[PDB]
Amino acid sequence: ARRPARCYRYQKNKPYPKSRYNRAVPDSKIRIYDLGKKKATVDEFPLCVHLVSNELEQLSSEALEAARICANKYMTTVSGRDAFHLRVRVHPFHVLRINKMLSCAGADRLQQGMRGAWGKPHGLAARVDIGQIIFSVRTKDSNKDVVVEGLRRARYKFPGQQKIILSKKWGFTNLDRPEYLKKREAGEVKDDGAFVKFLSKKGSLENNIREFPEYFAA
Amino acid sequence: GKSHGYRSRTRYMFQRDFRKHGAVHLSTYLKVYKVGDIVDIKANGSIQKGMPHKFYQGKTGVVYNVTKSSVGVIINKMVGNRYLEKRLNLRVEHIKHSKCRQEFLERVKANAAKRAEAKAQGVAVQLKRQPAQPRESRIVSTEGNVPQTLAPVPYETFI
Amino acid sequence: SQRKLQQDIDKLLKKVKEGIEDFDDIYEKFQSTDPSNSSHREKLESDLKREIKKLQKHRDQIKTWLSKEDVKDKQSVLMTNRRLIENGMERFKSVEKLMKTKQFSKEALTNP
Amino acid sequence: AKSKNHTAHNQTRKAHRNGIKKPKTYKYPSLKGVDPKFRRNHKHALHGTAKALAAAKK
Amino acid sequence: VNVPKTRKTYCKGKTCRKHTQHKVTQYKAGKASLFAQGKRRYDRKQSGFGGQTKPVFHKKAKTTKKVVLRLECVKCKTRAQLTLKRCKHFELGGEKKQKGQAL
RNA sequence: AGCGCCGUGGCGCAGUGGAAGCGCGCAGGGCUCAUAACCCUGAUGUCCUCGGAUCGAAACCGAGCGGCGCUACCA
RNA sequence: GAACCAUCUAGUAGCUGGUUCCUGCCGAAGUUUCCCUCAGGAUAGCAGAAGCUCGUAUCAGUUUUAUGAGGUAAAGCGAAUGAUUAGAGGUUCCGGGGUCGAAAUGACCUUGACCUAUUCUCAAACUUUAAAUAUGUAAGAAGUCCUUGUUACUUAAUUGAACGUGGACAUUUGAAUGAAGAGCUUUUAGUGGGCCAUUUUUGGUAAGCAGAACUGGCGAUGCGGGAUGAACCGAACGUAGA
RNA sequence: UUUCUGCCCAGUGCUCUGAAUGUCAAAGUGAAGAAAUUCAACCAAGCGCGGGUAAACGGCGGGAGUAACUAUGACUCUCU
RNA sequence: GACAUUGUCAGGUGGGGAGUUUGGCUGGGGCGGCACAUCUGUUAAACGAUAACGCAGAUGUCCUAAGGGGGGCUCAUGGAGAACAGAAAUCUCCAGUAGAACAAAAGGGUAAAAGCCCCCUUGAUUUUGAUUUUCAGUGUGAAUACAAACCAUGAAAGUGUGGCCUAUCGAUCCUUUAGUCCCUCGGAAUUUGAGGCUAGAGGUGCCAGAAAAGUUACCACAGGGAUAACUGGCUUGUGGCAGUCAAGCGUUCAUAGCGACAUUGCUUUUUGAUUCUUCGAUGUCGGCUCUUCCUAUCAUACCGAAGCAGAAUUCGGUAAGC
RNA sequence: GGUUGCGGCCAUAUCUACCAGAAAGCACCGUUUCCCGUCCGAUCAACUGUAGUUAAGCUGGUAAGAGCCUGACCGAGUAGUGUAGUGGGUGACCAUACGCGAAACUCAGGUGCUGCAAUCU
Ligand SMILES: [Mg+2]
Ligand SMILES: [Mg+2]
Ligand SMILES: [Mg+2]
Ligand SMILES: [Mg+2]
Ligand SMILES: [Mg+2]
Ligand SMILES: [Mg+2]
Ligand SMILES: [Mg+2]
Ligand SMILES: [Mg+2]
Ligand SMILES: [Mg+2]
Ligand SMILES: [Mg+2]
Ligand SMILES: [Mg+2]
Ligand SMILES: [Mg+2]
Ligand SMILES: [Mg+2]
Ligand SMILES: [Mg+2]
Ligand SMILES: [Mg+2]
Ligand SMILES: [Mg+2]
Ligand SMILES: [Mg+2]
Ligand SMILES: [Mg+2]
Ligand SMILES: [Mg+2]
Ligand SMILES: [Mg+2]
Ligand SMILES: [Mg+2]
Ligand SMILES: [Mg+2]
Ligand SMILES: [Mg+2]
Ligand SMILES: [Mg+2]
Ligand SMILES: [Mg+2]
Ligand SMILES: [Mg+2]
Ligand SMILES: [Mg+2]
Ligand SMILES: [Mg+2]
Ligand SMILES: [Mg+2]
Ligand SMILES: [Mg+2]
Ligand SMILES: [Mg+2]
Ligand SMILES: [Mg+2]
Ligand SMILES: [Mg+2]
Ligand SMILES: [Mg+2]
Ligand SMILES: [Mg+2]
Ligand SMILES: [Mg+2]
Ligand SMILES: [Mg+2]
Ligand SMILES: [Mg+2]
Ligand SMILES: [Mg+2]
Ligand SMILES: [Mg+2]
Ligand SMILES: [Mg+2]
Ligand SMILES: [Mg+2]
Ligand SMILES: [Mg+2]
Ligand SMILES: [Mg+2]
Ligand SMILES: [Mg+2]
Ligand SMILES: [Mg+2]
Ligand SMILES: [Mg+2]
Ligand SMILES: [Mg+2]
Ligand SMILES: [Mg+2]
Ligand SMILES: [Mg+2]
Ligand SMILES: [Zn+2]
Repeated sequence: ARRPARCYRYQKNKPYPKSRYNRAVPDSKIRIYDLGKKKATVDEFPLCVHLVSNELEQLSSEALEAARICANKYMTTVSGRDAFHLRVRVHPFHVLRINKMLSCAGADRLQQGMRGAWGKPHGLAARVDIGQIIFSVRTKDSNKDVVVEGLRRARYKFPGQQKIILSKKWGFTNLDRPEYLKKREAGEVKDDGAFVKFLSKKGSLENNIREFPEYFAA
Repeated sequence: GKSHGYRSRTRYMFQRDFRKHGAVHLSTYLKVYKVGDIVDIKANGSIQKGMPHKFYQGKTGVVYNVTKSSVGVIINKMVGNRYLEKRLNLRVEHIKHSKCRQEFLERVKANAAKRAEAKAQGVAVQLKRQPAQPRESRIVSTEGNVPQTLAPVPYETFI
Repeated sequence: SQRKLQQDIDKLLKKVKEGIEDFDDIYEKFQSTDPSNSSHREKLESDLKREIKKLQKHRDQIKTWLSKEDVKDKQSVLMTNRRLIENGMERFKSVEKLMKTKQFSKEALTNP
Repeated sequence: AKSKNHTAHNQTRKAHRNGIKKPKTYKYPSLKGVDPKFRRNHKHALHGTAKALAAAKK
Repeated sequence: VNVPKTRKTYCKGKTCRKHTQHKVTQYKAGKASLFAQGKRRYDRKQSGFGGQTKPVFHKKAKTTKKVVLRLECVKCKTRAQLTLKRCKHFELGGEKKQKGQAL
């Protein structure tokens, strides 16, 4: 009953989010955005692999959910349930409209045509750009050959062209591998639930020494 | 239906600003306007009386009338195929002096000083402004400035 | 057509007026029943109940008329007819509560 | 039988054919819209100036 | 709305020419007289065969009328008129609003 | 698809800003050998859901859910 | 579904059709407002004609310098509003569970919220910030400076305001470039169905679809090219030669 | 031909009654006025009020529950 | 028998008859709606302007204070406390850039206030002018800044010509009111009456403003392809067909045969959408008849695969010859 | 240079936590007959400058402080954008030419200046 994705592939309209002017949308089909060992620490999974778009288009929420399930199922079966942390770095906020016309015989007798053609919400999509990351998965270096295959399998569920890029960053951080290594050999890193907080030269020295005491123990 | 009120589409135009809300400072009331001054129009949302219409925001005009708390300004409005003169009575909170006019007056008195000085010597003042002329010759040396060779860089992801 | 509308306005107004009229005689005969005739008392109650239900229906139509229908002239007489229907309604309510209350029920025994 | 509602096509060409004349300005503009208390005094001031110059160069 | 029965306002009565007290009433149109020239012309035109010869208004659209106050200067009995905006309910009797009272 | 109505006790229904009732059912007692009928009483509600206005409503104004009825014509 | 004949009668028509010689010059509009207005008119606009006052200027679909104004594109959310992912650390004299419990302003653990510091993604009707392009004004003689005259305005006041007298400052007279004459008036035709292309852009799945913005075009226009074509590319046309 | 033509006069019409605080034109009557004129009262028919009439026009219900299997509902309740 | 009748006025009845009318916009018309007079935000592309039956909403009111002036105070909320008293009664302290309130829609604006409380008031007044918006630089509505008065408030400077600002409304003719008690009734006077001048009200919402019900399947005229109902053309949502991927089914085994969640296409034999051609007519459903063309092959020819032992069957290829 | 009165620009001036403050000045402070105002001489009013105190206000300083402000050849000539092509690409879009050109980010620095009058070891 749903239209094909080629009717809403391209960013033709302005962003149309759910707000106090919509008030009646269908909820998104994709609900889980982080999966795998999402509670893993930062230095557990150094390697980060991105499935990144090469088109300026719209990815449907159904396609996102399907690609998520595909990559999750494949990597959990042939690499273990807790060997990766996958994160979907897009969120479907664009609301797709449909002007539903009657499909019966003699529908023109009661259709009114293009008069009052403003559509009704029937879908949800995420507007992506050139070089916008869709999926990001962090693992150890022993999992690269299979997370590449998982993202390659998930790529079939998306329209357009996507590239699989091995990032030079340590996991889901913004630091390179040796920069993070020389930062973590000293005590200026301090782990969080899944991410890590860093020491800055700014701020109160009392709290800076209360945290990160190993860096100050010089 | 359609809506074209006196303050249509004035939402951001008549907003005050970030962090200078409240009352207006006293220099706006202490400034003195004379007939023939050149003033810019910028409406103040805090003062609802004597506001200009949205067309005249950022317009520059000439004072023709001075009242108790307001100023008469003459604007040239483009209507159809010609300009019309429009007389506006605006409170002085929406009005500031044009800086270009006074900077021209300083240029006038500077040119007067130059002419009055060099009339005693006859040295051909050349009081007109001139555009940015093309730069003339020069000899640049390499002592401590040996040229450093550059090359285009290869492609890299940088993510 | 506004003509057909105001036609049915006038039709309902004359129906409301004669309904008020055959409510009021039942009311005064209820007050003059000679209450020994309890059967006639209950008959008069159930008889004015039908009239006030008819007037209640007319009042709902007047409600819809004043809400949506663009009566355009006769807000005054529609409102006065509505006020008469509701005052007859609380008259019937006083009557019906007066007969529905029981002589040794708790509501009677707390406060006369 | 719908039709075109509104356009501004060709209007700037029509205006710039023989168009955008700036209004002619003059020495001594019109004193209407000026404060009447200013005009009522300026009349007497001008009259006294004319009488003084006439008595000077009589 | 509520308007007081008296009001101190200007009176151009050629002796006051100032703010005096005024007794405020409401203006009624008064009986349209016969022997007005328009009424005579209308009767002459309506007489005979031809039926109704002038338009008669039907498409009523207003619900209200502008109220007009007739002010009576208590000194010189000069009468003035002033109109207000359209109101559905109108009142001269002064039942002043009070603030800190219960419902 | 549009328009209009309706949604209240177990069932059928009333219900207007100071705010929940009618009838039949249901429970207790009485009368009767006993059961109905009859007599004396008592209890009974997310007022379709959600949000807002109001000092406050089931009522006023919005979102849907559910069920009805009217229109859907000219070839 | 109101006969025929003659007359009123050349009935009226915002509607259809037609509208008769040549050459020369200029040359449009499908837009504004109003109308029982939407197949039409009036009005302004575009155009012609007649010219009139003067003689290089009280100009310019342009730039520069100086000075304003704006809230779009972009950007942002460990900045407000709103939406939204994931954990971490905490707080319960104060959410719901169980456990040790007689309970306790008691204890342990589970789950929800509230706070703190982080983290992922967003906004036509969100925003601190904020362009490019467009846009207003000024760049002097109707100017500047000095002196002192008028007033019934104004000031405590010959204090100011406005307009002045007299005197001085002239060709670099106050940036560039160009001006093909500049300015002004009267009268009147036709038009008031538009359409296409680049770019911006709304509705729509889309449309040789509908509707807007700027500019250029076709209409009204032939010529060379795109085989062919109203719009595209090139270039616009007196008759001929190279 | 035969056999029958049920219920409804609330509505719309049609028709019967007129003692009347109903409405009620012209003419006429009274009062005021200097008069034109104004205001009263009276005020026929008709409307209005009150009856009849459907072989006049016409119209002639809705929701629940219920019988030793189920179904249905003779039966009951309620709105009308 | 002075009643009928007849004549003239007056009231009633009177589609039997007469005359006329029976809006506009509009992705054809009708039904629906008002995009018809207006207001806020956005569309709107950073001056201004800017369309659609675009989006989200609102107006035909309300207020003697909810107007004007002055004075005093600070709001929403949160925390900590105090008998009955608890989640919410009243009181006290601290924090609190406004997270409150300002009649209403939304958007601006406002903190010794524009909010809340208190005091006094009528400037929501008079006389006409000028200016801004819509714009033809017309009107109407609304608004702005002065002048000449008379006032209010405040110690005073000052502020005040309705609502903190952006909407909240109405010509001619006629009627009526107020003012001047002024002009005229034309042979001359007085008094009624009437007509004038200046300023308002009574209303036209289709809101620059006719007084207005239907039907035509008996129909007519002028026109229209500016405008529908066939085909054709663009498009392909819908219909139909074909793929790619592979979670699973197939005992076991993703792919013999299938194949979910997704995603890419093709077609014009569906139905839509649109209105380009045709309304000075292209004869319009189906059937009969007859020819040709396409292949996306039902059979037949030759082959490949199978969860093809044979038989039967299924998938697929070259193939439109028949 | 400090302080007071009146200010201009209105955070480089604010906020949070501490520390210090000669002199004078401000301030807290003492009283209720009078004018005046409150439930309450708490605020407001009046009187005294006497009884006292820098405790607070106020001023200044400190803090790898928050915030704010300035600058950078820090990001970045990046994003975006005017103009041009019979440029590329099925398209989406993207390069190139002549031009303009951000914001966040990062780093560094700073944390009121000043006017008129009066007064002070
Ligand atoms: Mg069709
Ligand atoms: Mg601004
Ligand atoms: Mg105002
Ligand atoms: Mg047109
Ligand atoms: Mg339109
Ligand atoms: Mg006569
Ligand atoms: Mg007659
Ligand atoms: Mg019992
Ligand atoms: Mg019994
Ligand atoms: Mg003829
Ligand atoms: Mg009209
Ligand atoms: Mg034509
Ligand atoms: Mg500029
Ligand atoms: Mg904008
Ligand atoms: Mg953006
Ligand atoms: Mg930014
Ligand atoms: Mg945010
Ligand atoms: Mg013309
Ligand atoms: Mg014309
Ligand atoms: Mg043509
Ligand atoms: Mg050409
Ligand atoms: Mg070109
Ligand atoms: Mg040649
Ligand atoms: Mg019968
Ligand atoms: Mg009958
Ligand atoms: Mg009947
Ligand atoms: Mg009579
Ligand atoms: Mg009678
Ligand atoms: Mg007829
Ligand atoms: Mg029409
Ligand atoms: Mg704009
Ligand atoms: Mg107010
Ligand atoms: Mg105040
Ligand atoms: Mg106007
Ligand atoms: Mg004044
Ligand atoms: Mg008159
Ligand atoms: Mg009027
Ligand atoms: Mg109109
Ligand atoms: Mg007819
Ligand atoms: Mg027909
Ligand atoms: Mg028909
Ligand atoms: Mg056509
Ligand atoms: Mg298709
Ligand atoms: Mg399909
Ligand atoms: Mg067609
Ligand atoms: Mg045809
Ligand atoms: Mg033909
Ligand atoms: Mg033909
Ligand atoms: Mg043929
Ligand atoms: Mg084949
Ligand atoms: Zn008087």
